[PDB]
Amino acid sequence: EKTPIQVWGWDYLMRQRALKRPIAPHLTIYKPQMTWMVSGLHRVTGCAMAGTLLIGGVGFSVLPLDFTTFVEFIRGLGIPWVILDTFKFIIAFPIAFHTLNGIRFIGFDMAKGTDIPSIYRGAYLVLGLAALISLAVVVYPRWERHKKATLPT
Amino acid sequence: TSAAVTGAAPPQFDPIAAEKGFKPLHSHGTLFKIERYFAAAMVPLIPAAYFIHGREMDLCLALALTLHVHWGVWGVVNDYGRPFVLGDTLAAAVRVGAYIFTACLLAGLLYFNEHDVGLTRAFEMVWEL
Amino acid sequence: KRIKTFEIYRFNPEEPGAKPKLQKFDVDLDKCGTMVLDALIKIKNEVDPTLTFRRSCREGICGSCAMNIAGENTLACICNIDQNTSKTTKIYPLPHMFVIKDLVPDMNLFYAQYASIQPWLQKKTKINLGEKQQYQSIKEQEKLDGLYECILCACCSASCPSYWWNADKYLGPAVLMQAYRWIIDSRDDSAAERLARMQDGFSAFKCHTIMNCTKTCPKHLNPARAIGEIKMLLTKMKTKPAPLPTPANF
Amino acid sequence: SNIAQYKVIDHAYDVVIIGAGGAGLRAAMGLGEAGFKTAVVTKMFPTRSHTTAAQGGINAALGSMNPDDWKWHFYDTVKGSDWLGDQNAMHYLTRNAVEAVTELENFGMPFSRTPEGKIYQRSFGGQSNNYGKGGVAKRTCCVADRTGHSMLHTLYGNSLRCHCTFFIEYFALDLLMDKGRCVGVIALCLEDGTIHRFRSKRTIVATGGYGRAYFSCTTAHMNTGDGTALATRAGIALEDLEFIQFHPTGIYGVGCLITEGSRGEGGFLVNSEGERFMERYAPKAKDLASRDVVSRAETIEIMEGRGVGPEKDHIYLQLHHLPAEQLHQRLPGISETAKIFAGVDVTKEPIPVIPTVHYNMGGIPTNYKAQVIKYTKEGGDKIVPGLYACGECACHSVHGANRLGANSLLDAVVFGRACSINIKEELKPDEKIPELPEGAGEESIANLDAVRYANGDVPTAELRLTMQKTMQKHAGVFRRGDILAEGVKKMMDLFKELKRLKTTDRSLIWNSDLTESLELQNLMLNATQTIVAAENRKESRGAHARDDFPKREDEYDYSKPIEGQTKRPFEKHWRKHTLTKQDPRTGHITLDYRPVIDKTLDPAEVDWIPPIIRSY
Ligand SMILES: Cc1cc2nc3c(=O)[nH]c(=O)nc-3n(C[C@H](O)[C@H](O)[C@H](O)COP(=O)(O)OP(=O)(O)OC[C@H]3O[C@@H](n4cnc5c(N)ncnc54)[C@H](O)[C@@H]3O)c2cc1C
Ligand code: HEM
Ligand SMILES: COC1=C(OC)C(=O)C(CC=C(C)C)=C(C)C1=O
Ligand code: SF4
Ligand code: F3S
Ligand code: FES
Repeated sequence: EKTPIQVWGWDYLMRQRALKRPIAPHLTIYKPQMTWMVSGLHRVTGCAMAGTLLIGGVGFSVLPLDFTTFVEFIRGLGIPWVILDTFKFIIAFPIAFHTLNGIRFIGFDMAKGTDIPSIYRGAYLVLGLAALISLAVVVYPRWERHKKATLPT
Repeated sequence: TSAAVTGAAPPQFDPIAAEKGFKPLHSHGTLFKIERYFAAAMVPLIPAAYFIHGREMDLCLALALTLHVHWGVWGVVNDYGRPFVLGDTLAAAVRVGAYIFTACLLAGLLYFNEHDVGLTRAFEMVWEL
Repeated sequence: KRIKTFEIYRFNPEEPGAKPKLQKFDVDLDKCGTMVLDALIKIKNEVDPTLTFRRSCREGICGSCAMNIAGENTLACICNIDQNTSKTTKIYPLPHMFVIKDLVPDMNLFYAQYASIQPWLQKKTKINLGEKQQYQSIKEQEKLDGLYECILCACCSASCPSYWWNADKYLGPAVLMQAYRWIIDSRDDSAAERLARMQDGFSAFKCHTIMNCTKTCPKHLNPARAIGEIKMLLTKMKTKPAPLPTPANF
Repeated sequence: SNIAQYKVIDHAYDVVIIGAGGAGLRAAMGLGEAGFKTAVVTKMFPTRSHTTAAQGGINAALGSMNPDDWKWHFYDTVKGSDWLGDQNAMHYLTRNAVEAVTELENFGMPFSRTPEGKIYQRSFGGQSNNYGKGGVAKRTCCVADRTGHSMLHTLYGNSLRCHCTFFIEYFALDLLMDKGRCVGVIALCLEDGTIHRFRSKRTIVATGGYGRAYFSCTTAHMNTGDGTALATRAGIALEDLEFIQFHPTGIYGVGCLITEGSRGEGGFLVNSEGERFMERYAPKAKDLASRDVVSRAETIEIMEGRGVGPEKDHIYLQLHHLPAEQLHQRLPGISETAKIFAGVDVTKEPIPVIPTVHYNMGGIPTNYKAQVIKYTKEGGDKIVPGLYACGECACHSVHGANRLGANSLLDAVVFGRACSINIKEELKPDEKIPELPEGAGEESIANLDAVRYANGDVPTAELRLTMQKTMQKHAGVFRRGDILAEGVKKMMDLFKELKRLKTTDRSLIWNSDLTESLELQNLMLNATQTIVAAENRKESRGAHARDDFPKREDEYDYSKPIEGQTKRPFEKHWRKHTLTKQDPRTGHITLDYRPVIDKTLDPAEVDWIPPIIRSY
């Protein structure tokens, strides 16, 4: 059930489609800026994760394959540790990012930090902490594994 | 020549007319409030699930992600799947499809917790590589 | 000579099977004013009189010349030409608006939505019109700064992807801030009813804090904040204060 | 209609307002809420109108800052008008100024405020207390540096609750006349090329000014004088067109207004030898003298090599001595405009400025009830049935020979409102919407088509530019009999070149080549009538200053004592309104002269103000 202005708004669109008028370009011409790129990223990541939990939870459910065989499969491939830790950093970033940036947005929802320097600072903070926390959570067990492999006792 | 036809007022939203026959759409915002608090609640939940693992966390990730992704996908559907672009029935269809998404997401998550390693362990094993 | 090149979106509806195009125009930067609008006027006047666009003021107050320049939504009349002559500057209409011709977009949904908020002073106990001034403190009317300045140019609304997708249902940043403007006005009695008009899930709540509106506003205003403020009010996390009382002398 | 085909659409309204600035919207409100079926025709969306650029304020004796009397404001208006103003109309203006402004606030206009919570008021050029005797007034009610923007947005929004029906981006072509009566308006719709005829009992002209007839002005590109051209084309003589306000401080290179509020707040002018020269030109009122006076002083300083900057051809407005807290609360608009157009921080540096074309006290003549008039020596003032006019396009005449700052937004609202008051009072349900004559509007379309397809060898933009340059040179701050007479030659030739017009865009949809070519047709009428009137006026009064007739020529010599002299007859003094009557085809202009109305509306309320030597 729409408001009166939403009803009018809808008749406008039909009126404009009936008039065969073009739509002025947007995405493909609007300058990329750290405002909407990051909203981009927040939505891509949020969805890319939601999607992964669907392809996975239903994938491994519906398929004969089990997750343990899938892990051994990829280990059997003999991939270099660096590329494996990159795939790991790539799994972490969307969780670190979307999580951090999601509190920034709840700020915005409460009219907080909405000025331009704040907008732009909190963007770097969020963007940079995420890159940090992800690199932390991946390089930490691998550094402390190479310890165990050679640590005297 | 001016042998012409009688015209009509151009299309104009009279907002006092509109106020005769409209009773406020029941509010949203109550729902918007819980959406956001919920997201806040999920803030500690994620660092916790870095440390504490096992089957009872797997259930909390499962409920909380499902219910959060529900609202998350409802927003993206109502953005890119609009009547103007899709037609009315196809748009109601992708709307319904958002419900299919939530329901299948849970059923797939519950299954994986209950007949496979589960969420926390699954992460451990890729990380151990 | 310092010859600057502009790529300017064209569209001529009266030609059949007509499609939009880009058109390149060269302009001697020393035969021309320092603002983009000057170049547009030059071109119209010398090269191509079919070049079509809105303008009126010359000082960035009317809001007629709103368009997209170097990718950003701004005013041509106060937007400096980038004198880097090697680079071409792209000039498109406000994004995602239906176009009538060249840089001139159909603007009537925007206006309609403006009327939707009832942008006029409402007093619950009716007052005799000429008789006296309503009381209002400085600090109260100072709440209107950042708000009453809006020239209704639509740069912000045409930057908001939420608005790009749902113009029919989402009121957009320009109109919402003017919704807010009549909400936090102490002299206005109908605060709750203004909110009631945009309670639903689309009108204000389709704002996804993308923050393009505040970034692009050529009058350096902040609609994003006014929207948060509506979200706080609308989720009952705040309320409008009450009018400070009118001293009995006054 | 001869080459192409035109879709004509007919409408039927009680009243039709041409224009949606302050004046037009105000009429629209009163009429709307008084139940009338009201059409608003405007060639741009109403917010874009020039009222929106207004900065400094709107005058009314509120007494927010100190005591005040509406009579002291009536006085100041009349002295400002250099006794060419009509006192009935100046009375009605100032009597109503307090109600009109309070109405604005009550409509929701967000005026800046005092600590007592009343409407803030600043000082402004040309105003005083105690009938000239007292000090500088504080009558000028503001919303900072953007009074016109607030006022226009308030009037627009409030128009939204009075069921007026807006026809936006509709370009008005002619009044629809039928044996001396106006029965509506014919216009072109920019969106879809349609031609529209509006039948209406009443028609109100509220189209604004013709500042764009000069090379440099503060006005909008849309100030093309279409409204006064509408009246010319309808067989109506215009009034006092030679009286052109040069606001003292426009920005030097660019034309952009800097408000008189700058000076009202404590800014002053400075020349090359560092002097606050306005102490010499106006010892009492200094940089707050009347606009005609202040622009002259400035112009002389240039001529006599005190001009400032590289070419020593402008002067400096100095605010940097004022505190930034005050510069921000009281002049944010200009602070920013100063930065953008002149690269100036106003807390540290001064703004390059120069007098600039700004207002038009001239226009369509009306009685005090805003009803358009024609005038013969023998029959006097005859109203034009069906037709009212207000705002800058009008000449009531509340400004006479020099408009006083903050009296315009004022005049627009007061006589905008007057228009609706005066129509509710007189127009009665008895009288029904007039039928249109056969062929009504056919000549207007014919002109449109002719212009639309114009073949010739002079493009509409060139002819305009030479009009604007001719005019800047010959009809500027200081005029002279020869320069004027040469000016008129070059101008009636440009009127001739009009038949050699080239247009190019042949569309009907949003063709602004076409409309700007109609705007040049419209501007030329205004310009020619402006300059011939100027050339003929062998006196100096208000804005209009003749180097070769430097004295003001009244029915007496008001420097001497009155009793003992004999009254000069009408034909040798110049205390009288100019009337220009122009044939649109040929361009031939003829002149008559109509007596000033000296009596107020009511002697028991206020006594008229006999002429005196004008000094600040
Ligand atoms: C920069 C600046 C600052 C000013 N500041 C002040 C101030 O501070 N205080 C003050 O008292 N005065 C000020 N003035 C003077 C004052 O603002 C104007 O004279 C006044 O606003 C005129 O209002 P109006 O309604 O008569 O016409 P405008 O506001 O000019 O509007 C004219 C209307 O007529 C319409 N129109 C014109 N031609 C056509 C056509 N052919 N068809 C259809 N519609 C048409 C236009 O579209 C527009 O809606 C200022 C002027 C300027 C330029
Ligand atoms: C851990 C803390 C998290 C917080 C605080 C959080 C917070 C938020 C917030 C506030 C939004 C609304 C933003 C908007 O409207 O654009 C949002 C959207 C979303 N979130 Fe999360 N989130 C978190 C984790 C996750 C996770 C793990 C997923 C995994 C699938 C997810 C998926 C989504 C999706 C799909 C959306 C919709 C995105 C959009 O509409 O652009 N979120 N989140
Ligand atoms: C999340 O905010 C954003 C959108 O939704 C509101 C978009 O649609 C888009 C563009 C469209 C797609 C399909 C990515 C961008 C870039 C964006 O940042
Ligand atoms: S807010 Fe800034 S951008 Fe949005 S309309 Fe008002 S002015 Fe134009
Ligand atoms: S760009 Fe759009 S979604 Fe929100 S804060 Fe600004 S309105
Ligand atoms: S011409 Fe009005 S803001 Fe550009």
